[PDB]
Amino acid sequence: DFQDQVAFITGGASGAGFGQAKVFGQAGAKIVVADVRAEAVEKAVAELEGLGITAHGIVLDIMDREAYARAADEVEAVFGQAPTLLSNTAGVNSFGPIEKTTYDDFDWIIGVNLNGVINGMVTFVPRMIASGRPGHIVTVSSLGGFMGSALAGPYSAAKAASINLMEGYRQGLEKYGIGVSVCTPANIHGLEPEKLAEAIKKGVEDNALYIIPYPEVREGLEKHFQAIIDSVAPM
Amino acid sequence: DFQDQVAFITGGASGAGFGQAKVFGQAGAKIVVADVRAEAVEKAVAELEGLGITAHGIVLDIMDREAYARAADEVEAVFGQAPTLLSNTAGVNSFGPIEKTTYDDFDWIIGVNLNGVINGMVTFVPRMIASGRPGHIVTVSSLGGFMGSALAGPYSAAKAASINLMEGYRQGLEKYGIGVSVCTPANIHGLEPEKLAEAIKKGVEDNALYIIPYPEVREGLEKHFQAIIDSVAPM
Repeated sequence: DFQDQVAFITGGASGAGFGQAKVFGQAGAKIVVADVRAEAVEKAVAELEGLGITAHGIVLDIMDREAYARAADEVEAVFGQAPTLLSNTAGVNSFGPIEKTTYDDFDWIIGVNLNGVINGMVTFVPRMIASGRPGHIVTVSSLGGFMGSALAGPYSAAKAASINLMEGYRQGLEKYGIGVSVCTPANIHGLEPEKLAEAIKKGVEDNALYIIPYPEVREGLEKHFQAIIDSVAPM
Repeated sequence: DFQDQVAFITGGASGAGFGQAKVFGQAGAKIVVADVRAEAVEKAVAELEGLGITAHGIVLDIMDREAYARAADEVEAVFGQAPTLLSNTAGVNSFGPIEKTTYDDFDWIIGVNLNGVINGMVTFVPRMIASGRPGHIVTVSSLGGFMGSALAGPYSAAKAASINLMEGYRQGLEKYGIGVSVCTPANIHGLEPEKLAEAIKKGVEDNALYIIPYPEVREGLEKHFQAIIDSVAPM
């Protein structure tokens, strides 16, 4: 079903990224695990190979644009083609009062959660297009991207951008047979990494723009959106 | 009504920024015009002084964090206090296919429309808090911040973040008597800079979170938001 697909997953050495490596892997995909923790990568790929998944490990900080370019080249060297599935899953956060936020807080958190995914998009989109093969791109953002917050301020803002940015690329890339989705998990008991992974794979199959496997958030989301609509000036 | 308020306006040498300088100025506010075009600043302040507004000009690229800090100091030197009104209005854009976007496109556009306003917030928020005076903060974002697009991709994403970020700071700063608003103009015939300026001043008075003086967009916004709500997994 995903046989002879190549999937490039950031933050794939853990959590939702690893879950995706596993779930896509079990469907037949060749996996590239891109993560910044060299030790965790090593482990993650051993464990994937243990499961009969063909998997390559790339230690990478997605905030480094030129290494991200080396990786992309590396992927073509190893598997003989650019990825046909890109997953921007790597994320980081830290909690505290939004007024107390510092430049380093911003650079780190905006860095991983927004600039990282831009780097992902700029690196791979032209290669995926030049391949002339169908493809797909998923970004795991966050429910916080739909609503700013006083304790996860920088994180929420970056996620709001990555959601909006995926909305854009969906429109741009449809003409290339490349679908685009954004997953917004509820991280504000809690959906397991493999359960979320299966939701994402389903969304990829369905070519869904939004992947929101949390029936419980609907009320809150409707409320937040109505508050905006109510703000529109009459008449 | 705004007498003995000090207002710091980015991109105030033109368009919606200048409109605000004028409208706040005519209400009694002392104005700081912060803009990157030294010539346009000079002109803008001459024209404000011509109108009986006390106005100071600061040539500034809001992407420079340390100059933004020099400015803030400069403001306290000139008017003897930190601003009691911050307006992050400076913006830039360029149109083209989102897949063709380049790093320089991203750095410039994310730079002004998001990083600029972060720099604005980090610089002034502590000073405004330390003043122990009531205050207010407005960011002029965009309607595109509510919905990603294939031709204004980077711009829309940055604006989505600045909206979300203001949502956050509103919550954080309420306990400090500092209100926060975000204005989202429809720039996707068109509302005049002074008309938008008056809408913003009203929103500041009303302490409104959202300032959306465009009755016509309501249908589209409701539609976009419903599409998201419809994506939430049953049950």
